[PDB]
Amino acid sequence: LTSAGKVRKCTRPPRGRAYKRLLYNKNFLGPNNLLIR
Amino acid sequence: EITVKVRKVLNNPLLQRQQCVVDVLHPGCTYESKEAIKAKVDQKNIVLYGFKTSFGGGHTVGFCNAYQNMDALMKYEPGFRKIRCGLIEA
Amino acid sequence: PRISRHRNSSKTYSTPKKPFTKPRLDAELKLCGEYGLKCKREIYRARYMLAKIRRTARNLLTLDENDIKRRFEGAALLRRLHMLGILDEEKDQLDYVLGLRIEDIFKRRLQSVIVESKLAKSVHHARNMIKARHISVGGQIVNIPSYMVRISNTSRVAIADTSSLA
Amino acid sequence: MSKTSGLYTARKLRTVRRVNRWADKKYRKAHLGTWLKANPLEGACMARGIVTQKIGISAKQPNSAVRKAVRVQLTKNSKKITAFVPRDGSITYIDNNDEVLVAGFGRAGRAVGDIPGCRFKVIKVAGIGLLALFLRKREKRA
RNA sequence: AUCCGGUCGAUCCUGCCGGAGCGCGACGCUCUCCCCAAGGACGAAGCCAUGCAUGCCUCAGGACGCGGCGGAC
RNA sequence: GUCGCGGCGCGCCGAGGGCCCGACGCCUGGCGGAGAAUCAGGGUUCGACUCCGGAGAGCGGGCCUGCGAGACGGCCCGCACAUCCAAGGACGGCAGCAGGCGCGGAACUUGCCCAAUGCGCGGCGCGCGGCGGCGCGACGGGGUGCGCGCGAGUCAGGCGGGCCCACCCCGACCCGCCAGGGCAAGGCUGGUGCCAGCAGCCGCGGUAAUUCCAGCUCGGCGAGCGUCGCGCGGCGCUGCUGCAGUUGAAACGCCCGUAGUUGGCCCCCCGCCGCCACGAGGAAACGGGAGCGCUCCAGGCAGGUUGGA
Ligand SMILES: [K+]
Ligand SMILES: [K+]
Ligand SMILES: [K+]
Ligand SMILES: [K+]
Ligand SMILES: [K+]
Ligand SMILES: [K+]
Ligand SMILES: [K+]
Ligand SMILES: [K+]
Ligand SMILES: [K+]
Ligand SMILES: [K+]
Ligand SMILES: [K+]
Ligand SMILES: [K+]
Ligand SMILES: [K+]
Ligand SMILES: [K+]
Ligand SMILES: [K+]
Ligand SMILES: [K+]
Ligand SMILES: [K+]
Ligand SMILES: [K+]
Ligand SMILES: [K+]
Ligand SMILES: [K+]
Ligand SMILES: [K+]
Ligand SMILES: [K+]
Ligand SMILES: [K+]
Ligand SMILES: [K+]
Ligand SMILES: [K+]
Ligand SMILES: [K+]
Ligand SMILES: [K+]
Ligand SMILES: [K+]
Ligand SMILES: [K+]
Ligand SMILES: [K+]
Ligand SMILES: [K+]
Ligand SMILES: [K+]
Ligand SMILES: [K+]
Ligand SMILES: [K+]
Ligand SMILES: [K+]
Ligand SMILES: [K+]
Ligand SMILES: [K+]
Ligand SMILES: [K+]
Ligand SMILES: [K+]
Ligand SMILES: [K+]
Ligand SMILES: [K+]
Ligand SMILES: [K+]
Ligand SMILES: [K+]
Ligand SMILES: [K+]
Ligand SMILES: [K+]
Ligand SMILES: [K+]
Ligand SMILES: [K+]
Ligand SMILES: [K+]
Ligand SMILES: [K+]
Ligand SMILES: [K+]
Ligand SMILES: [K+]
Ligand SMILES: [K+]
Ligand SMILES: [K+]
Ligand SMILES: [K+]
Ligand SMILES: [K+]
Ligand SMILES: [K+]
Ligand SMILES: [K+]
Ligand SMILES: [K+]
Ligand SMILES: [K+]
Ligand SMILES: [K+]
Ligand SMILES: [K+]
Ligand SMILES: [K+]
Ligand SMILES: [K+]
Ligand SMILES: [K+]
Ligand SMILES: [K+]
Ligand SMILES: [K+]
Ligand SMILES: [K+]
Ligand SMILES: [K+]
Ligand SMILES: [K+]
Ligand SMILES: [K+]
Ligand SMILES: [K+]
Ligand SMILES: [K+]
Ligand SMILES: [K+]
Ligand SMILES: [K+]
Ligand SMILES: [K+]
Ligand SMILES: [K+]
Ligand SMILES: [K+]
Ligand SMILES: [K+]
Ligand SMILES: [K+]
Ligand SMILES: [Mg+2]
Ligand SMILES: [Mg+2]
Ligand SMILES: [Mg+2]
Ligand SMILES: [Mg+2]
Ligand SMILES: [Mg+2]
Ligand SMILES: [Mg+2]
Ligand SMILES: [Mg+2]
Ligand SMILES: [Mg+2]
Ligand SMILES: [Mg+2]
Repeated sequence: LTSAGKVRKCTRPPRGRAYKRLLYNKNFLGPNNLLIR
Repeated sequence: EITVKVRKVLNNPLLQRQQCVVDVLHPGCTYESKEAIKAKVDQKNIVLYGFKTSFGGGHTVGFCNAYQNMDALMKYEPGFRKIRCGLIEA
Repeated sequence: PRISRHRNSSKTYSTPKKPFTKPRLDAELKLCGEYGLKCKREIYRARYMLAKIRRTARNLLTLDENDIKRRFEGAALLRRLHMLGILDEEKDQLDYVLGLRIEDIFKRRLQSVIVESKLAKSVHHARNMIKARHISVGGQIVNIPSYMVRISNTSRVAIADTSSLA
Repeated sequence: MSKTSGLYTARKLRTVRRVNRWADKKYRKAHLGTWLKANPLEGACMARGIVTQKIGISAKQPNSAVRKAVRVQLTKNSKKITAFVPRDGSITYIDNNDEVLVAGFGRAGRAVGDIPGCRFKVIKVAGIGLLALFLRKREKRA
């Protein structure tokens, strides 16, 4: 055990009903597609 | 306030009193106290209790014990209501 | 014991069995769009409140048209379903209860009623106006968006006399 | 009919079911009582103990790695277990006398994945949750 | 009154392993407002400092005491 | 002898009594029911704790007083443990309410009050019980905006309350937690190079990684999300409804045969079973269910001649 952590050591939107409204209008082709963003 | 009505009046000549339910109506404003509307419901023989205000306001319901004598009130009234009216204070 | 040990309580919604099904996942958000729904629980509640009135009818329909249980409970069920406006007068058959959908339940919410009479421009503006104690039912100020309005009490939905919009 | 019928055979139908119920491995494991005796945790969700050593364990055939684990002595029955430490760099919070809260891997007492002979895992070290120690929300004294 | 991933070069099966739901506790992280509400039971019926959990009414100013009912609920 | 019947005890006489329709013995991390968790129908599992019944008060025994106790906030003795002491003696029982130690993964204040519901004596008593405190075990409602007005807080007066507070009324100021190859909704840059690590199961990583560690973006549930263990479901993989037995696991080498299970057809209009239906009688709470706007709701039994069917 001398290697543990090797890679580790070497490396407001709207809320509630308004967030669901945002998703409703945003959706109504993939959500995280490359072409859109 | 301006509107005071009473129902469910029961005469009780065993406890020397009369029991009532009182409805108080004050649309828009408060009714300021029980000591205020005590005039509409002598005065010193009236025992007012159990008043609740509904949601939004405008309505209040309470209960009245109206005695006829004065010994009767010091005899048949709970010992903490006589202190809420200042009548004894011990 | 204490007296509070004798008080009842109950859960009022049922979660679905497969969470990650796409067609009902977007059908479930069209519903959150047409009505100002906070979260999925308010859909679940609705379905739960349907699943009971559907269980009653199917129990009575298995019975016979002249039994007293049908004559008593089906009449009670129909008389309750007509006052809330979940079911309408022209359908006074117990078999007309089975073809009911959730949308019929959602249409009698206060948030929906005030939109229909155009007191509010949309359903989101309606929810905001509900929270602001700006609307009264029969002279009684009601604060609850989810309030269920009976057909008797739908003539009498207004802005509250005590208000900053009066 | 390969099963007895007849209006007065309830006793036989019950005896057959009582006898053949024990043939299922799930029922026998959960109802016999030998697994409860042999269980290091004694039928509990979790258990605390002290660390006696730090170790590295080879993986199984198609994988190649050195997994990090600790030998633990149980407080309540003095048994010997080995428990796995997940979450990169977490083996560095485990001194040789560190009270550890230990739970299971899932699978109700079966080894998972590629770690031979490991059925338990550390969830808390010296009073502090190990996951929050990795996520950098709390820290150990010194 | 519903299934899905894993045995092969590919295929149809038997068969288990794994996943997906509800409940009860324990652990972690996190938390604005209001109503209801469980809370040392879980092979320790192990051990207990301190205070409180049972009193109320025939014969003389009163206590005190005697007598009485209760302390088995 | 007992309140009383009885092998309950004693003397005498006889040899009975129970059993594969499972006796006897052993084991139980065994209190029983009303009930609870799960969910097509049939079922499986659990019955610590609210009501009803039983048993106990460190462990054995014994007893007095009383209508009623084999009483432990009564007494006596043995044992195992503690207490004060001038050393002669005296003395204890929280599985009551708080509180502490120990143990465990795991569980709150050494508060105020007899105002209510009831009980003893009649006026009091009561850690029954009531009211506050701690309380993300769990339940229910509403927010973090809408196209321009609110709530959370602040300060006053009411109402309420044994006294204070919370709720309600009037007045003036003002997310998070898990993920992103498949099961299963959701994809570009840097680092690392079978190492570190991930991964319930398939699998990923060998110096171009859709999976490790990070950044951006996106997905799900949401004041709540993830992990561990267990019950039920999934499961027609326990099968009565309803499995399988040529070759996948599975028909005794064969014949006889008791208990057990099963047994053709026929008389109708009696008796005795079973069976079907309807009654009587006994507990409520829970579970269903008629009626009622605690602002809705989880609730409750309310209420405006009434009602709790
Ligand atoms: K068969
Ligand atoms: K069969
Ligand atoms: K058979
Ligand atoms: K038969
Ligand atoms: K069988
Ligand atoms: K099923
Ligand atoms: K396969
Ligand atoms: K093959
Ligand atoms: K297969
Ligand atoms: K305990
Ligand atoms: K106990
Ligand atoms: K246990
Ligand atoms: K437990
Ligand atoms: K204990
Ligand atoms: K007595
Ligand atoms: K006594
Ligand atoms: K005898
Ligand atoms: K004898
Ligand atoms: K003999
Ligand atoms: K037996
Ligand atoms: K036990
Ligand atoms: K069933
Ligand atoms: K069954
Ligand atoms: K059933
Ligand atoms: K089933
Ligand atoms: K309890
Ligand atoms: K008990
Ligand atoms: K009990
Ligand atoms: K009880
Ligand atoms: K009882
Ligand atoms: K009892
Ligand atoms: K008892
Ligand atoms: K007892
Ligand atoms: K005992
Ligand atoms: K004792
Ligand atoms: K004892
Ligand atoms: K004893
Ligand atoms: K004893
Ligand atoms: K007795
Ligand atoms: K005795
Ligand atoms: K005794
Ligand atoms: K004590
Ligand atoms: K106990
Ligand atoms: K207390
Ligand atoms: K401890
Ligand atoms: K501890
Ligand atoms: K009292
Ligand atoms: K008495
Ligand atoms: K108390
Ligand atoms: K405001
Ligand atoms: K305010
Ligand atoms: K402001
Ligand atoms: K404001
Ligand atoms: K304002
Ligand atoms: K990760
Ligand atoms: K698993
Ligand atoms: K799987
Ligand atoms: K797989
Ligand atoms: K690279
Ligand atoms: K099954
Ligand atoms: K089943
Ligand atoms: K089934
Ligand atoms: K078969
Ligand atoms: K074999
Ligand atoms: K074989
Ligand atoms: K074979
Ligand atoms: K055979
Ligand atoms: K055989
Ligand atoms: K034979
Ligand atoms: K034969
Ligand atoms: K034969
Ligand atoms: K035979
Ligand atoms: K026979
Ligand atoms: K048989
Ligand atoms: K037979
Ligand atoms: K036969
Ligand atoms: K019958
Ligand atoms: K009763
Ligand atoms: K009447
Ligand atoms: Mg003999
Ligand atoms: Mg029981
Ligand atoms: Mg019980
Ligand atoms: Mg208890
Ligand atoms: Mg006692
Ligand atoms: Mg005793
Ligand atoms: Mg512990
Ligand atoms: Mg609310
Ligand atoms: Mg089954």
